[PDB]
Amino acid sequence: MQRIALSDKLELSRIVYGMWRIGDDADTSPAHVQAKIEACLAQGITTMDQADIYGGYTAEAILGGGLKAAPGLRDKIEIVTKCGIVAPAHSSARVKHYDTTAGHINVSVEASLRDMGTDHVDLLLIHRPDPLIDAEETGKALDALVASGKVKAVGVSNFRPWDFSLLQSAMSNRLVTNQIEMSLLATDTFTNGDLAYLQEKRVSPMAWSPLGGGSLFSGAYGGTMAALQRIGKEQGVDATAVAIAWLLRHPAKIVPVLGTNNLERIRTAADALRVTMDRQTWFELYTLAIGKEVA
Amino acid sequence: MQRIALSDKLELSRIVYGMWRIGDDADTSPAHVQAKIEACLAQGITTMDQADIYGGYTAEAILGGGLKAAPGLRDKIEIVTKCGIVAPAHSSARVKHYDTTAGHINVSVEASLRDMGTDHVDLLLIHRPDPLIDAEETGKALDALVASGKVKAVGVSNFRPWDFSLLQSAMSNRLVTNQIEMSLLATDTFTNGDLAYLQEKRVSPMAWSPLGGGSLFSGAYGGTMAALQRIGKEQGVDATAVAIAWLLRHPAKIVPVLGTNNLERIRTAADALRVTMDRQTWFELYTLAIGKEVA
Amino acid sequence: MQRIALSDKLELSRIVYGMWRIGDDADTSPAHVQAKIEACLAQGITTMDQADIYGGYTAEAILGGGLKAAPGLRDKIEIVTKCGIVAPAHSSARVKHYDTTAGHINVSVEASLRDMGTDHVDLLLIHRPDPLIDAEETGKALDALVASGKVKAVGVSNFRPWDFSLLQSAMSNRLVTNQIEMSLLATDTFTNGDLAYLQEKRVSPMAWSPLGGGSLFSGAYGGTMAALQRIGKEQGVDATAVAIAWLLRHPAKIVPVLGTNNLERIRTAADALRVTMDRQTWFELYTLAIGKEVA
Ligand SMILES: NC(=O)c1ccc[n+]([C@@H]2O[C@H](COP(=O)([O-])OP(=O)(O)OC[C@H]3O[C@@H](n4cnc5c(N)ncnc54)[C@H](OP(=O)(O)O)[C@@H]3O)[C@@H](O)[C@H]2O)c1
Ligand SMILES: NC(=O)c1ccc[n+]([C@@H]2O[C@H](COP(=O)([O-])OP(=O)(O)OC[C@H]3O[C@@H](n4cnc5c(N)ncnc54)[C@H](OP(=O)(O)O)[C@@H]3O)[C@@H](O)[C@H]2O)c1
Ligand SMILES: NC(=O)c1ccc[n+]([C@@H]2O[C@H](COP(=O)([O-])OP(=O)(O)OC[C@H]3O[C@@H](n4cnc5c(N)ncnc54)[C@H](OP(=O)(O)O)[C@@H]3O)[C@@H](O)[C@H]2O)c1
Ligand SMILES: OC[C@H]1O[C@H](O)[C@H](O)[C@@H](O)[C@@H]1O
Ligand SMILES: OC[C@H]1O[C@H](O)[C@H](O)[C@@H](O)[C@@H]1O
Ligand SMILES: OC[C@H]1O[C@H](O)[C@H](O)[C@@H](O)[C@@H]1O
Repeated sequence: MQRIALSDKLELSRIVYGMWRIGDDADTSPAHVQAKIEACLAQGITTMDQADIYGGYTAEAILGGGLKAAPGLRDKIEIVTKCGIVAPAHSSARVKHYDTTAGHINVSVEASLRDMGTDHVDLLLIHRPDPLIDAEETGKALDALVASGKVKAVGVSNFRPWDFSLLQSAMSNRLVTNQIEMSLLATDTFTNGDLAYLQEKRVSPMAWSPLGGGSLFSGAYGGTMAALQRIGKEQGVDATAVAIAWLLRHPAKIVPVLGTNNLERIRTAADALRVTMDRQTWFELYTLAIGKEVA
Repeated sequence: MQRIALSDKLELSRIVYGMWRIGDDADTSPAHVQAKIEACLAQGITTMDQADIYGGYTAEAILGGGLKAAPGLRDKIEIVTKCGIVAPAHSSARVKHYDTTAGHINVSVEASLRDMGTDHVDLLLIHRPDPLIDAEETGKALDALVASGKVKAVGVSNFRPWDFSLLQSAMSNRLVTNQIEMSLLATDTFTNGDLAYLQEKRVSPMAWSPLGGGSLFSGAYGGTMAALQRIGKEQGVDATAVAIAWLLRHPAKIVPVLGTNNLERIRTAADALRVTMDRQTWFELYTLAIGKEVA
Repeated sequence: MQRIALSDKLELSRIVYGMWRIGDDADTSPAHVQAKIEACLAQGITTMDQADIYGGYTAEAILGGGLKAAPGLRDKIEIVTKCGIVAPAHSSARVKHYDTTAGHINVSVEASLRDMGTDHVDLLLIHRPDPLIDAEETGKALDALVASGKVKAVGVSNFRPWDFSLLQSAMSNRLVTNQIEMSLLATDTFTNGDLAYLQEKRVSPMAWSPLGGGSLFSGAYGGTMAALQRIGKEQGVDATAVAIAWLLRHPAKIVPVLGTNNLERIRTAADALRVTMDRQTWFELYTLAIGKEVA
């Protein structure tokens, strides 16, 4: 497994394991959480991606059950968490909203640390761009969390370039990533300036839903799937390995986040690194994704 | 009333009074113009927003009738004017166009000064971005007007960030505002990079048509109006105060421009400053405005 | 004829002659190529615009037949060429794709030099923005070609501002142009930030298909054509001269590229420089092009 240094304080595995769906698994037992993590570690996948809101605010506690029952396991992994979304779940918020206040960020990180049973997270992301953001307040709160040692590095998620620029303008610490949807189903960022911006700044994006959240396999993408299967058969891997290799081929050093809860699929997650993806093949798949010839 | 320093040379009232419609009032008498201004001053609203083209090129002369008949009144107010649009009104322009030439800017400011009976305006805006702009010519003309003392400060109106960047690149003086449409009916700037750009540069926007030009009240925005009325009743103000408070809550320090010609509505214009607008309420109203949950 | 210095190493004619269609002329004889070039030179049009892919990879060899048979002719002209597109033409590429690799750029320039019978080109453009670009690799290859003397200057074509920014960030040499579609049929760049970006950087765009590739004359643009004909009759030139004068009027110093293969039309190509295009006329034509009044 390739590692990727996002800063002097943060190195991730090139492929990251996502826990959005950890609570969707009918088994949330400590042993089952440990089994998923151990299956990732066996392939050099060490980075786990979380958020405060995941699993109706239970997904970090479910991970915490695994970690708390396995001394030394947390020290083998990087934890990414997020804050900024407030989701209705009598004491529930009356409307889904964003909260990027220093107080909410601090409260979200303290709950994350208690739920996962650790004194630090590796990376904290602002989960969504906030139309009501006070960049000075949010920037100062993120810097203070890095200073405290509770957070090793900070970044953002779903930010447009102007959102990234505004928050970075109010901060000492460099924002080390933007976690954005990227896949053979979600290609707009390759042309619309969102990826160019990060590539120019030498910032690796993290790609969420790199298999479309399972939509790639739905039967709606028969031409893309036919090509992924043919390339997979040629190189002795599955269609998923080729779809992830498509992202890894980009010179912007995309960090894909896989979301499977299936231990058989976790076991082959690193096959993507075995794929040879030449420029012509990348454009074959891109052409199938955009449904027309390049201009 | 809060004041807002746009520069070392220009301080506005946080709420501005707009005179787009001053000529739509069947009464354009000096006494009636003075009554509107005095009703603004009574609430600490001191800034009046004008343009050369308003009232088929008569609105600044209508204001001038008020000022010329009331010695000392002009020295209690800030005057914002605009130039750059040439509107058909035999000697009329054959097509609506933009004119950002040094000669037209100078001619527009001299007519503004003669019509309003003053030797200076507080703020001059380029009224619309001009696809034919020569930024070097326009920039040099704006700088020269600041140097002359005829214009205390310069800004723009309806400019995209790239338009703002291009003209600022050709100027010594800082552009102190961008006057743009912002309201619960016109929310695109909060997400599309137009507001982020100004927030990053620490430039206050001026919001035009903050009640949609009256459209908010039309009966087409029943869900937004139901929420504004409920919040108004809770806090002892009208729906308009809450709609303006929604803009004032933003950390970018938006300066709303109200357009009513109704002396009863001018009298309560400052009620917006009495409203408590918490983050959850701001998102309640935003969610009603965009017609769906935030992402 | 006005000249335009793009750098200390590159001066073009203000109007450029394009050879996209040189192979569409049933006569590709050296004499006929020389006749087109001589007709351009007679009007001070010295810049010829080419690409590797033009004429199914034959257009530069067709020009080469003219040059190779006329000693001293190449030294009277500037040659613009392009690389980066790989077009299917058994050994053909299986999919249209982009190739901005150092190896492909070098191979494309060497074939261009052999086909045209010269040791240098005046300007090399990356033909299209490449979603798979490695800006560091492409930038270093472009810089190396300028250093070698094989290429006097480098620029891009069809790049968005973010594409231009990313490649320029990886290069020592300044990119001297962006060759983009601009015409009375293609006006988006005047408002969408693409032209503002280049105007702010003092980079002249080159306008391709300035007559819509002949579409202006199709009968679909009757209102625009009626106005161009009336202005042409007033000033003793044809509609084409007025349509090109419309581009030349812009303060961003647009360099139009004409594509006619008709020797009678080449002979009047410079009539565009005789047209007086005042601001009101520019907006008359712009208003016809966008199909509505300016805002
Ligand atoms: N920042 C954000 O806003 C944001 C938004 C979304 C997600 N994320 C992060 O990104 C991670 C990945 O996103 P994602 O969960 O959508 O991941 P994904 O890898 O795109 O999709 C995973 C889903 O696809 C299914 N799947 C995988 N392989 C399959 C196959 N061969 N056939 C059929 N179905 C298959 C999985 O089901 P099985 O479990 O049955 O294999 C699971 O439901 C999340 O876990 C989270 O960490 C962040
Ligand atoms: N830079 C630009 O391009 C630009 C464009 C537009 C305007 N502006 C500036 O912005 C200012 C404000 O814009 P605006 O005039 O559209 O202002 P606004 O405050 O959004 O709307 C004012 C209009 O709404 C009506 N109204 C107010 N309260 C109402 C209520 N409770 N019920 C029903 N109708 C109500 C007013 O009628 P009554 O008089 O009967 O109260 C008036 O017609 C202008 O005056 C001008 O200074 C600039
Ligand atoms: N960078 C890029 O991606 C890109 C894309 C397109 C083109 N280009 C460059 O731009 C150049 C110009 O583009 P273009 O060739 O589309 O040029 P253009 O000048 O817009 O159109 C030329 C076409 O219009 C026809 N035409 C000219 N005058 C006419 C008239 N009075 N009535 C009817 N038809 C008339 C010509 O036919 P006749 O020969 O019969 O006069 C020819 O087919 C190209 O040659 C190439 O160098 C670059
Ligand atoms: O340059 C002229 C045109 O040549 C080819 O048709 C290319 O595919 C196209 O992208 C280019 O714009
Ligand atoms: O991160 C996964 C997703 O979690 C929730 O569904 C959030 O509303 C959404 O904005 C986010 O993208
Ligand atoms: O400023 C108010 C409005 O006045 C005129 O209607 C102008 O055409 C318009 O562009 C402007 O926005």
